[PDB]
Formats: sequence, structure tokens, C-alpha cells
Amino acid sequence: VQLQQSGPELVKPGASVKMSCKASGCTLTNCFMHWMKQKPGQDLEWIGYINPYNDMTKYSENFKGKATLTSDKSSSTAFMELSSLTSEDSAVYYCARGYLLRTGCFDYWGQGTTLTVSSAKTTPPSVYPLAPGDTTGSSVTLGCLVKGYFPESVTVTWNSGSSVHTFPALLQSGLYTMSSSVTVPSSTWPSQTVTCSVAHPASSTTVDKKLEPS
Amino acid sequence: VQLQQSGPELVKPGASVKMSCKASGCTLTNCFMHWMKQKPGQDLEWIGYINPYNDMTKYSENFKGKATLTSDKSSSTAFMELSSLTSEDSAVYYCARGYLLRTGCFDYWGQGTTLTVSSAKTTPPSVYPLAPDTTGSSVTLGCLVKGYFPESVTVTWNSGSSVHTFPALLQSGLYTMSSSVTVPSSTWPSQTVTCSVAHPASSTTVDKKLEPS
Amino acid sequence: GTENLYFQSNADSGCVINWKGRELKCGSGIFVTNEVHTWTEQYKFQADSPKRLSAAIGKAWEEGVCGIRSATRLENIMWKQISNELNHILLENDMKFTVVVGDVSGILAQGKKMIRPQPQNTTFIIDGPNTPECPDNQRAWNIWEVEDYGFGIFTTNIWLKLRDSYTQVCDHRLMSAAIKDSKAVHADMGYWIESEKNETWKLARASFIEVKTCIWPKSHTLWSNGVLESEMIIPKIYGGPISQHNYRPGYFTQTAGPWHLGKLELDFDFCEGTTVVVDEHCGNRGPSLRTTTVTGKIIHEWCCRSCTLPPLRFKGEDGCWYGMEIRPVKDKEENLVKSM
Amino acid sequence: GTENLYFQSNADSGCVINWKGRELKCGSGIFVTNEVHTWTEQYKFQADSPKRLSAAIGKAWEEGVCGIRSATRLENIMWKQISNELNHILLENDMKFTVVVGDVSGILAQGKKMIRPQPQNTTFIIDGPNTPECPDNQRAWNIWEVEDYGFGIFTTNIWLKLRDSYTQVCDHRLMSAAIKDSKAVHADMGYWIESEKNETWKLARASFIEVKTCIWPKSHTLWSNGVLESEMIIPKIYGGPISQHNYRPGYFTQTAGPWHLGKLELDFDFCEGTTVVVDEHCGNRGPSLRTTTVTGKIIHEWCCRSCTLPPLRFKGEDGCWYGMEIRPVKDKEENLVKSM
Amino acid sequence: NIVLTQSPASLAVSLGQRATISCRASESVDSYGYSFMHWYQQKPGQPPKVLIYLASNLESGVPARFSGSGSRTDFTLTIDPVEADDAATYYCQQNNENPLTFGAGTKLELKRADAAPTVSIFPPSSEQLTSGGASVVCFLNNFYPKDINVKWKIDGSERQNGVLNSWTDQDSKDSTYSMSSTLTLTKDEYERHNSYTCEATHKTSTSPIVKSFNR
Amino acid sequence: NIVLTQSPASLAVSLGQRATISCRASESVDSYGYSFMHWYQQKPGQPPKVLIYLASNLESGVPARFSGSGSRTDFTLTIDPVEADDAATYYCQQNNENPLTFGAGTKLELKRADAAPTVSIFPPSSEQLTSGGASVVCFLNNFYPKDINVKWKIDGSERQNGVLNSWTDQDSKDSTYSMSSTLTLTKDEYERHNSYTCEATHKTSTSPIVKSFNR
Ligand SMILES: *[C@@H]1O[C@H](CO)[C@@H](O)[C@H](O)[C@H]1NC(C)=O
Ligand SMILES: *[C@@H]1O[C@H](CO)[C@@H](O)[C@H](O)[C@H]1NC(C)=O
Ligand SMILES: *[C@@H]1O[C@H](CO)[C@@H](O)[C@H](O)[C@H]1NC(C)=O
Ligand SMILES: *[C@@H]1O[C@H](CO)[C@@H](O)[C@H](O)[C@H]1NC(C)=O
Repeated sequence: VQLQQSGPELVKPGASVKMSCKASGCTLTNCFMHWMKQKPGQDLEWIGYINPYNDMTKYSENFKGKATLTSDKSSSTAFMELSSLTSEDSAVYYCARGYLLRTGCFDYWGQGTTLTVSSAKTTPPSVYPLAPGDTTGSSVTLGCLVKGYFPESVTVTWNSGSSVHTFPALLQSGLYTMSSSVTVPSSTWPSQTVTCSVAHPASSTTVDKKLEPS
Repeated sequence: VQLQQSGPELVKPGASVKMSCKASGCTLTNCFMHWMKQKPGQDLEWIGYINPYNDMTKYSENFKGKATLTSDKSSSTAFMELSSLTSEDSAVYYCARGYLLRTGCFDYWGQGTTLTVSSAKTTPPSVYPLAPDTTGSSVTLGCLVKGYFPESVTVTWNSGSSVHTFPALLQSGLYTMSSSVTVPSSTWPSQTVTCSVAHPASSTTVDKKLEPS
Repeated sequence: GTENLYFQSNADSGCVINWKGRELKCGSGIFVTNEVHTWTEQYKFQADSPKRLSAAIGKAWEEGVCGIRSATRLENIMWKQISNELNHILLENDMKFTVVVGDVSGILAQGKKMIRPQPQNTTFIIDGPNTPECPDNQRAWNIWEVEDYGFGIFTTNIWLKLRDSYTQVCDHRLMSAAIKDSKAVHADMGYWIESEKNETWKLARASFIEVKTCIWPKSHTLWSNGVLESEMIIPKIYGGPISQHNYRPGYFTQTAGPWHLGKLELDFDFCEGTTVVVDEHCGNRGPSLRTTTVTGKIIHEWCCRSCTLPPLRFKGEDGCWYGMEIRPVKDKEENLVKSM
Repeated sequence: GTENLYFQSNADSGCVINWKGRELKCGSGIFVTNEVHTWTEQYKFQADSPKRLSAAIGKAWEEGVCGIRSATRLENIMWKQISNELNHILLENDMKFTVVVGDVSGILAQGKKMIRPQPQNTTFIIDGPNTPECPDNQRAWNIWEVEDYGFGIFTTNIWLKLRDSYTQVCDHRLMSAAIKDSKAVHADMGYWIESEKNETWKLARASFIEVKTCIWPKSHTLWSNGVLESEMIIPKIYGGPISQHNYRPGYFTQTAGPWHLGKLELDFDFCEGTTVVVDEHCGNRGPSLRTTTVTGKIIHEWCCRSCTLPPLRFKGEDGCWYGMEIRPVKDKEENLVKSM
Repeated sequence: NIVLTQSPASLAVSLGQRATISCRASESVDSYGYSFMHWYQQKPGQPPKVLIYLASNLESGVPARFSGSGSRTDFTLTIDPVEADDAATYYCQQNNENPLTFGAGTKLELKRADAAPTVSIFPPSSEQLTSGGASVVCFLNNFYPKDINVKWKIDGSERQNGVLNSWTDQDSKDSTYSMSSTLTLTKDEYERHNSYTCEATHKTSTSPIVKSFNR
Repeated sequence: NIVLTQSPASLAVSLGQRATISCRASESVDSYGYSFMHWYQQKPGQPPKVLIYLASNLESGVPARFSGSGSRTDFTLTIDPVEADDAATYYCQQNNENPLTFGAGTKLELKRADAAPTVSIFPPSSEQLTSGGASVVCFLNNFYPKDINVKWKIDGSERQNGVLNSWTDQDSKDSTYSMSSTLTLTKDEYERHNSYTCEATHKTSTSPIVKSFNR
């Protein structure tokens, strides 16, 4: 039972969004698509469920006016739409297979659709390389500074496959700044070439930076 | 218990007429006014009945659209009304006291209301004397009532001898009748003989003296 | 303003008005209507196949079935209109008898034979009066059941097929019953029987276009438990619902009631120009009497031993009749009218 | 064209359509409708005098009544809406207790006492969950009967008065039934019970918005003679009409059916993704099972000893259930969900 | 409907004899032990009168010579001795089922010994001749049987135009008939002919009874 | 609604110990003889994963050190022995009655033997110095415990302006933390001073770990 959720969304206050969840491997008798709202690192809230084949739907009371569940059988897909949008709605919305009331658990989960509700406009990042004429050891660490983007998030990969560290993005002046560091042996650098790849989907920008010494 | 029906009526084709039947000596339990239609010398047709106190009414099947029985409790009188009128409706309509379905018979009867449905116009009659130059032991005299509409006329001889009244016949759309009287020849023409012709539908009375040429 | 109502595709759905009580009630369900006053134009019985029908009569007449009695007035109207076509079918088939259909007088009495379907001696007499040379015990009776309804605006056809075995029980496909709050109806193409609760559930009025002698089907009976045949106002033998709604305090089964009238109106009210008093000294219950003699005299003083007022009364073409319990207090005098 | 219809001012008068079969029927009679889906907006129970009610609860509680259980779902909504007004009445009268009204869970259980009308310890508990320190046998129940209806468009008020003595029988002023040809309904503010004749008369489907514990009054019952309680599909103790319409060939009374669900839908059809076969080899009938495991696994293969297909099934909030006669063909294994 | 058929349609009976009419119903007119059958007498120009009520009950003030019998389908009104007054049509009627229905009637005619008609001829009046027309009138008075032939001769040639005949109903006292024959022509047509004759031939004698007049 | 209250809000446990989390429901979560209770593990940035379904059922393919118990209102998740992978937040959830409800969560933090931070200092990039801004970044990698304060020295003056710090999640492999310190200035301000220093004081040593570079 494989669940695929829609992509991230950036939406103006008061507007509306409709996200999707396609369910492979389901049967009529199970396949209740539940929906949950989770702010970053906060409790999950239950919204409701819908059965693409049955059109059985049940909403929680907190979401009756807010969410609307719809379905397309042939696509075996669930759709959830969020009425007037507020910053309290910016969160991750999880799709997950469940059952009726006293039945089962949350077996399988989709990956989660992140929604960011904001008047601000999409801005791609600037990528600056981070290299160290000083002391050296049997290991040298390099970094990339991703500064001034909206909205979150970015993915920073190093040569596509060593130990890597990824640092949470922070808000400054209404845009985001994050960084990413990797450590490789100094016998390898800078004799070898090392590139940090920063991807920002919401601006559909991809920037590579080659790592070279100052 | 005596029933008095309204007088005769002449009504143009397509109109409507409402005739009456007043019943003295009635009680709530009896006093069913039945209505029957009889053309001259034909079978009686039963129309229906109405009880003025109960306002119970029943129609026969033929007359449902044609007759409407209505009532006045206070006058204890029955009304019968005859819808679209045709020449086929001209007959004598008898009112008669009865009861419900399997109860009693037609005890007492009204006098009958004669209806004439026609385009024709009321015409007063001409009265012609009928007298004879030869002699006998017995003499017969007559009055010829000719050219009147509608029926009928009354011919009385001195107002009270042997009399004969002859039925009216239709010729060219008006009625013609005659009436004869017989008296002994010692009596006529020394005595005077006058026939009185009364035609109520025109409310004229014509008297004629009978004398010999 | 707005209200919310449930409707269903396959039930009676609509809005309906009750002038008294001023209730507009809309919804889906079952609408039991009074088909009694409209029946001649609204419903028409119709035989399934006149050719195959004639064949079944041949087999019957060969086997000694003298005649037929209709169960219901509708069945009689059906025989009159198909009789002319029937005789023609029999003539073409070298059958040596004729089918004659007479009127329906009074009670539609029961015959004991049946007409089995097919895949003098010379007349096969249907209905009319009772004739000894064609005894009821030799006539087929209650031989049709409803196969389908032919629904349309205006007229509705009811197509019939011959039964395979004999039954005294009425054909329920024509029947209905209904109750809501404090009103109840058992009803038929020919019976409309109203009962209501005023402190206590009893029979309040009925309307009969026919008096039949099939038995009322229990499945279409309200409150059919613990019924005593002797306590049924409308007698079981004349299709009375075997129900406690068919009860009335102080009255017993009207076996000798004016059911011979063949068409009548039952309720509880005084007859015109009479009075009834409860007197234990009254005469006992016997065959119902008509309040008016042969000579139209009305009978003033009536009584009953232990009935309850108002009095059970039947109104007919020929006048008013009182239930078996009511008797003339002035005893027999004059020309009394009693039912047979 | 032109047609002829009988109407009456003091009956349900109007025209009504049946989409399938395309029957427009117009007349006067009784319109029994399905009130279950519209009830919250359409009907509101209302007590006659909150003062007279308040004194009777005081007189009851002094005589040792700790609480009440509502008879019907509407009655509970009434206690919720009036509680603020009652408690204000009690404080002015220095009564040393207050009235608390809880939810309606599952079956509307039966209490054994009564509230007689007028001319820990501190709370008089209405409804809620089942509590031993205020047990049912210490609580009054089925204490209201209908006094008058408030007839209107939109809302209809139902004004109720306290009864004079205790009764297990449901209040018939709220109930109805009707049957025509080959369809029949017994009906209520919360029950809609449909039976029909397809070769044989049987229970066809039902709708339950509440499951109550009064007895269904015989007076509003079709075909109430010779009923064997063991054969009534809807059990007598939950208000099954004591009628042969409440039968189903090959099933017996569902005393252990999933009535705990408190609101459910009965008919005769397979549950999704299951099969039932008639097999004498099956397990014996027992308490009803849910076709979905505790783990959401669907139970594929079912059978019944001598029931008849289609199988008796109940649909509820948490899923589909089969009548007692239906058992898993793989016998008791796995994580089963069973009723009481 | 219940159909009453009466026989005979017309019946002739001589003074003092017995007349018997029957009424045959298509369905039994019996209920409650009674026969709902009645007999009526209708003199011409008059409402009917009840004679027998129920099959067999003599009405108040009716001569005991009227009598009724029968039950169910068959009924009989008998008159014995038939008298001079009884010239009338007689009807049976039932009130067992709606609609009430009547018989067709039996017209009772009395038989007496023949008598010849007193024939009288009448010239056109002086008042008539001035309006442009003339009717010559012939009265044939007090004859029996009803059969009779009238013949108009102008100048000895027969005439078949403008002859209208009217018979009376049989006499209530003497049981004879009478008849007025009226030959109607134009006034000018009246002056072209001199002798006018009225010839009536009756069952009494072969040679007709003749009356004539001249200008 | 049925409210699940989880205790403790956050938990620190050493490798190999026994971890106990509890979930307290406001109303019974028991029906049909089962406890409709479940336990979830959520690694950060990831969907939650089931560990125990119903009170006491090990999920298929979940290591048997996880175990669940309880009935009615009180339930308990046990991990034994807790390992480096289990640094995550743990949720309980009920589906006995609508609405389905979750616990607030228990964040599990692992205790390991303390470790010193590997400090790295990085000058502003060549691309950055040309665009009008310059940011000096210092990476503090793989230390424990999580609490730490960093000190930047510019030419010997301490610096407290425009510094933003971010902590990572505890690493699932070695159970250590990391942190990035970022000094944000205008481009010109960087060139006015020559020497830059990164100084970290940790529980490992009293004398801070220092790293520096010059232009
Ligand atoms: C006379 O009728 C009987 C039945 O009524 C029938 O079976 C028979 O064939 C007919 N004819 C003769 C000659 O018996
Ligand atoms: C109902 O009963 C009351 C009192 O017994 C009476 O006044 C009323 O007329 C009754 N209504 C009926 C019998 O329809
Ligand atoms: C407690 O309640 C009972 C009835 O439940 C009542 O009779 C009694 O008087 C109360 N006790 C006190 C001390 O008020
Ligand atoms: C009617 O009965 C037949 C068999 O007797 C069945 O196949 C059909 O489904 C039934 N129709 C219904 C229950 O609507």
C-alpha cells in the first residue's frame, strides 16, 4: 500500500489549496485515507478520512468548516482543501491509510505535503562556498552558506554520495539562511574536487558551487 | 296532503325553467317530492326526489345533467330546474309525494305542469261560429278556435246541454281545435247560445254568439 | 423560511394537506387513500387472456361448475364487459353452452368451486340473483388474483390471473391499512373502515359500496391479536377486519345487520326522528330493524339493553337502520321491516 | 384529459408521485412517512409546565428516585434544552439537588420507576453512561405521553405530559404503520421498518436512529396474531413490532445482534468483500460478528447453518455486521469483534 | 334498471265483464316480505291515481272491484265488474330498486253495442270569409267502434287536400267516440265550387251517412 | 473528546537503559475487549512509524525491545535496551471514539559519554565579498551534551552583534549534536579588521577550544 502526496505549496492568506494523495495497492474494504495536520514539532491533529471507492467521509469538529474531502475513484485519489487560509494553517499535512472507528491503526503514511501560507514572494538563494592558509590535519571540513531564500526548503547534497551535517534554516528579515558542512580527509582536498549542490524547488533554481581554497 | 304545482310555461329553445310544487300537510319523515316526466300518452319517466326538510335528493341516471332539484324549507316547496332546454323536453311534468326506496307508493299527486319549448310566438286564437237553411228535431252548434299558440284553450258553452271538445291539431305551426254543443230544436234559435273561448297563455277571452243565417 | 425533507425514488413522495388541524406534511412513505367513492372510473378489472379464460370455463363446465359469483363489484363489471367477447370465443370452439352475466344484488355470496386455469345445461350464469338450479355450492368464486397494476394518470388497469386453489381469504393485492397517532383505516376497493382513539380505540365509521364474503387477510390487519369473532362489529363473514379496531363498546357482531342492503354507510349517530335510551328492560338483540315502516311511518321510541350511546346506525337507499342491539321500545306494532 | 378524485377536509389530502412504477395517486386518506432522516429539524419535544415538572422531580427524589433515563432520542435532547430552566426553578424553591443531563450512548436502557404528576445524593442524573451509584432500577423511565401536536410548516412541537402510572409500552401517539398491496411499514420518530411480499411476506430492511427499550404497542401493529417472540428479527425488548412482518425465514430473534451500536441500518445483503453459503457444517448461531477484524483485516469466508440468503446484515459506525446465524467458515480464530 | 313489461298494450272489455292486466318484471321486486309493485289509473289530462299498493292491497276509497295479485316477477290487476268510468290507461310501477320505473300501460277500452254517428255539416262563418280563408266543418258525433272513414266531395269530385281529423277519447259515461273533420282551403277557392259534401261510412250500415250544403 | 496526556514531556536516557513512557486517557479507550491504543515513533523530518498497535502488539518488523501494556486509561511504552537509533519523538494515539486523538509527544534524547567539539573556522567567500556582504561561519561538530556557548573574537574585541546559532538534531549514529555560528556584517566591515577567532567553552575542558585565521 503505497501513498504519494502532492508537492509543497505556497499560498496567500485567505486563499485556498487542494492537495492530493494517490493510493496504490488498496482494496475497497480498507483504504480509508486519513488526514492529519502537524505544525513543526507539535502534536498531530486529526481532520478526517475519505474512502475513494465508498465516498464514506467523516470530519473532525475542529475542521468541519476548514477542510473538504473529495475523491476520484479511477485515480483512487483523495483530495483535501482548506477554505480561508491563515498562518495557523501553515504546517505539514499527512496522508495515511487507516480504517473505521474501532478498527486497526495507521498502517502506512504518505510523505507529507508542506504548506506555507504567506504574502511574501518566492526568492531563490545565494550560495557561497566555505573553505579555510592556516593549520591542517588529517581531515579538512568545508561548507556552503545558503542565504536569503523563501520559502523553505532547500536540499544541499555533496557530490551525491563521507560524514555530512545539515543545519536548520533560520529566519532573518523575512528570508531564510541555512548552512551545510562536510568533512573529508585533507589528503583528498583540494587535490580532489568537491562541490556542494543546493536545490530550491519553489524557485526551480539549482546552483552548484565548486569548493576551492581562498 | 295536497300538492299545488306552478302554471304552464312556454320557454325558448336553450333556456332554463324552474317549476314548483308546494306540499301542505307534510312532515319531516315523509314529504318526499318526486318528479316524473310524461309526454302525451306515453310511459312515465322518473326523475328523482327531494325532501324539503332533509334536503335529501336522488336523481335517476337519465336526468342527472338535465334536472336540478332544489328546496325551500320554510315554504315546504320543491323546485325542479331543467338545464339546456329542447323540443324533446316539452311534456307534462308531474309532482308526486312518495318516500324512500322500498317505502310506500305515490300516495297523492299534483296537477301537472305543462311545458312547451318552441321558437314560436304566442298567438291569440280566432273563434268562428258554426251554425247551419234546413230543419230537424235536434240541432248541433259549434265554435271553431283556429290559429293559436301555445296550447291550450278552454271552450265553455254558456259557462255551465251536451258538449264535445275536440283535440288540437298543428297546421303550419299553430293549433286549431273545435267544440260542439247539442240542444233540442225547440230551443234554438229562440234561445241564445254563446261559447266562451279562454286562451290563458295570451290572457284573452273571446265570446261568440251563435245565430243562424 | 426553509425546512428539510427526505425523499425516496421508489416510495410515495410528495406533500399533502390536512385542512382541519391545518397540517402540510411532506415526505416519503405510503399514502393510503379512500378509493371507495371513485372506483367505477378510476379502476378497471381486466382478464389476462380472454381466449385462455374461455378454455378454463369449458373445463369447469365440463366438470360440473354451474356458474360463477364475483367476489367484488369490480369483478362483476369485468364479466359484463368481457361476456360478449367470451360467448364469441366459445361459439367458434364448438362449445354447447352460453355465458350470461346478471346484476349484483346485495351481498356477493360465496360459491364453493374454483376455476382451474388452462395452459339448464346451456347457460353458465354469473352473478345475478341466487338460483336453485344453479346453487352457490356449484359456482366458482373468488377465482382471480392480481398479477400486475397498470398505472397511468386517469384510469388504472388491474390485470388478473386465475388462481390454482380455493381460498376464502381476500386478495390482499387490492387492500390497505394505515394508522397514525390516533386514527386508523382498513380499506379496500370497496371497504373504508375508520377507527379512532377517543379515550379508547373503537370503530367510528365505515363506508361500503359492496358487501363481500371473502375473509379479510390477517396480514393487512392492524391489532389482530386476541380478537373475538363475537365482538367484531363488521362481521368476519362479510369481510370484517379481524381486529380490535373493529370493536365497539356494548355492541356485538352484526350478523343480522342490514348487510343485505349490499351498499351502506355505518357510523354511530341517531337516525332521523328517533331516540334511543338505555333500558335494561328492553327486548333482546335481534335482526336489525329499519326505523321506517312500509307505509313511511317513523318509529319514535327505541331502546337497547346494554349498548352504549351514540347508537350504531346503518343508512341506506331505503332509509335508516339500527344495530342488532337497538329495539323498538313500543314493541312490535304496525308493519315492521326486518332483514332476512 | 379529465379525472375524478375523492377528497376530504379532515384527512391527508393531496397528490403524490412514485417515481418507479410511475404512479401519481391522488385522494384522501393517511400518509405514513419516514420521519427518521428529518427529525432533528422537524420535531421538538416540550414539557407542559416546567414548574409542574420541577415539583414532581422533587416529590420523586424525596421518594427515592436518583435519576431518569430517556425513552427516546428526542426526549434526551429535550432534557438538555430545558435543564437550565429547571435548575433555576429548583433554586427558587430551595430544593437541595441539581439536574445534570448526559449523552445518549447506544441502547436507551430501561428504568423501572415513574415520575408521578402534581395538581452522590446531590445530583438528579438524567441519561449519561450507566452508573452503579445511580443504577437504572433507581431511575424513572418512559414518563411522558403526548398531550397535543403543534401543527405547522417547518417545525412541529410535541407537547408531553407526565404519565399517571408506569408502562413498558411505547407512546402510540408517536407511532404509525401502513401497508398497501405488497409493501408495509411500521414507523416511528426513530424506527423505520419495511416489509414486503416477494413470494412470501418478510422483513425487507430497517433504519434505526436510536435503539430503544419500550415495547411496541400492539394497537399499531400489522399482523400481530400468533407471533413467536423467538422469530421476531428486531427483538421485542428493543421495540420490535410484535408482527409477522418482523419475521425472516431462517433467522431467529437477534437478541445478540449489534444493537449496542445505538444507531444502525438493517437489511438483507452481503457485506462488502464477503460471501455467505448455506452449510449445515457451519458453527452454531451466536453473538453477531463484525466483518472487519480488530486489525482492519477483512474476513472473507462466511456461512450459516440453515439461514436463507441474502444474509441478514447490520451496517454501523464502525462497519458491517452479520445476523447471529452467520458465522466465519474458518471457525473461531483471529482477532474477532463480537457484540453483547 | 328493473324493466316492467305490461300486457296487454290495449284491452277491450264490455260492461260488467272481467278485465285482467299483467305486469312482468325483469328482476324480483320483492324485499322484506313485500312485493313493491303498484297499480295506477290515469284518466286523460289528469295525474294518475293509486289503486293497488304492494302487490295486493286495495287503496282507501277505491271500489272493491279492483284487486291485485302476484309476487316476485308476475303481477295482475283484475277488474270485475268493469264499469263505464274505468275508461283510462292503467300503469304498473315498482319501487324495489332505483331507478323507479313504470310499465308502458294498458289502455282499457269499453265495448258497447254499435251506434251510428250523428253527422253535421257547417259552412264557413261570415267572420272567417273576410280574413281570406274558409274552413268547412263536419262533426261526427257519438259512434262506436272507433273505426270510421271520412270523405269530402266538392261538386262530386273527391278532395284530399287540407283534411285534418281529430278523434276524442272514449266517453266517460256513454263510451262512444266523436270526431271533427275539417277541410281548410282558401276563400277564393271556396267560391269556385257550389255544393260541398261530407260522407262518413261506418260499420253500422253499408250506405254512408251523408250531409251536404249549397250556395 | 478523549485526551491523551503523555509523560514525561521530554526524556534523557543512556545507551542500553530502560525507557518508560506513559499515556493517560481521559476516558476508557477499551471496546470489544481490545484496547484501541497505539504507539508511534517519528524521526524528525519524516512520517511517523508504528511500534505497538493495540495495547500490546509488536508491529511486524519492529525490534522486539519495544513493548506495550495497559488497559482502560493507563498505558506504557517500554524500550529495552534503548539504542542510538531511537532518538526520536514518541506518540500515542487512540481510535476508540471520534475524533481520533494523539498524545502531545515524548522527545527522547540519548545520553552518551561526553565528547569535545571539533571546531572549524571559515572566511567569507570570494563570491560573497564582491556582492556587498561578508559572513564568517564557524562549524562546531560532534559534541555532547547539547548545551554550549560560543565566543567570537574579532581582533581581540568580543563580538555580540548579528550572530545567529542553529542546533541540529542528535545524530542517530553517534548520538552527538552540532551547531553552526554565523557572523553577519557588511562587506566593508570585514576588511577593517584583520584577525578572526572562534572560541568554544564546553563541559569537556575548562580552557576553551580555539580556532583562528588571518587575512
Ligand atoms: C351437460 O353439462 C355437464 C356439466 O354441467 C357437461 O359435463 C356435459 O358435457 C353436458 N352435456 C351432457 C350431454 O351431459
Ligand atoms: C370524544 O370524547 C368527548 C368526551 O367523551 C366528546 O365530548 C367528544 O364529542 C368525543 N368525540 C368523538 C366521539 O368524536
Ligand atoms: C438524599 O436523597 C434522598 C433521595 O435520594 C432524600 O430522600 C434524602 O432526604 C436526602 N438526604 C438529605 C440529608 O438531604
Ligand atoms: C424477488 O424474488 C426473486 C426470487 O424469488 C429474487 O431473485 C429477486 O431478487 C427478488 N426481488 C427483490 C428482493 O427486490
